[PDB]
Amino acid sequence: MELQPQFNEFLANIRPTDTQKEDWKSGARTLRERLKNFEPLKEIVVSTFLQGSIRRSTAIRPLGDKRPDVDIVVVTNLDHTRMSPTDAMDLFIPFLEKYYPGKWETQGRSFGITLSYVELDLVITAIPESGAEKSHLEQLYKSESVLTVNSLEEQTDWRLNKSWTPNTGWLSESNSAQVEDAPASEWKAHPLVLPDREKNEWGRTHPLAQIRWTAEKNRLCNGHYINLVRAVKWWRQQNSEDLPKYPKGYPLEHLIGNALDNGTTSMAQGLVQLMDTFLSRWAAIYNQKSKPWLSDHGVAEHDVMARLTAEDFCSFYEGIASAAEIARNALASEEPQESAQLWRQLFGSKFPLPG
Ligand code: NA
Repeated sequence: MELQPQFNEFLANIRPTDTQKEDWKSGARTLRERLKNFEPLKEIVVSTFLQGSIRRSTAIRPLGDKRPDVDIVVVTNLDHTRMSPTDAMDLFIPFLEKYYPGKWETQGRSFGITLSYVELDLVITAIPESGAEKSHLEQLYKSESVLTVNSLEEQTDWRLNKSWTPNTGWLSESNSAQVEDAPASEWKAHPLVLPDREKNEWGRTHPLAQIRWTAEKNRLCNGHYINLVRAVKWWRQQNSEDLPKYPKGYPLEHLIGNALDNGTTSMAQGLVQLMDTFLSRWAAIYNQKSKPWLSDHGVAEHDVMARLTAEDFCSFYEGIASAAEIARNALASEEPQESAQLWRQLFGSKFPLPG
């Protein structure tokens, strides 16, 4: 059976709690506000925005001593062609030393700030364009759709468009018309550049395209996509000893989004469909003992699975193959208790029994 109320309760159980949601909101709010008002950086800092699984509403509740994490991307106007990545990153060391002494560390492509209630990542980026194209891109990056403080789940009406404005419950004759994503010719081939200290160069990154694709795929799947990502992450967590360390995080989310068809009608149907499609689509790659290439949504030349090994991918494929038999039999069951017991064999005790 589909057991839609049971899946709703399960999802409520595996989402980040209200306390954790407020914690990441508070942390990001404070960090961005202190960045905004820091005089030594007001010339280079164009804007800031949120990225990460919590921003995309594809994150599950942290377990035990782990804390929620969000990334604050800092869009600057630095010239990446005339400044080394390390210099651009070190421009932000006085800020961290003033506001987060003893709690920040330098990482490969960002800074990591560790608070007791949240973990923050400060991502310094630059705009490669110049002139009118840079002006239009800055118009986009200063819009309310980019600056938003709400997660994807909290704003169904969100689009990647500089004309989009948030809605607080009610609005009528003013503007009840839904805007759409800006045409791809305005952003798709315009990624930001990001310092890489271990490679010592500026690489391309396009978080806005990733967020936009996530939101559109959730709309095309009637809001089931982010919840399916969460459910699969929870399944992986409950069976971590039987699964390889990777894929996890965004590569796992990307695999899920690739496997899932549009038009999903329920969580159970979506799970079975995405698992069957994953198994048939990558059966040849798996038999080759290889791994698939899957391009990043914003940088087509980047492979999301670049760091995944073929061995880990094939181990994960076998894990999905074992989970898919349980999922198919759970969906096919016509008894509520049997169906819920199979769903619980997949997901654990956070999935409830009807009675
Ligand atoms: Na798909």
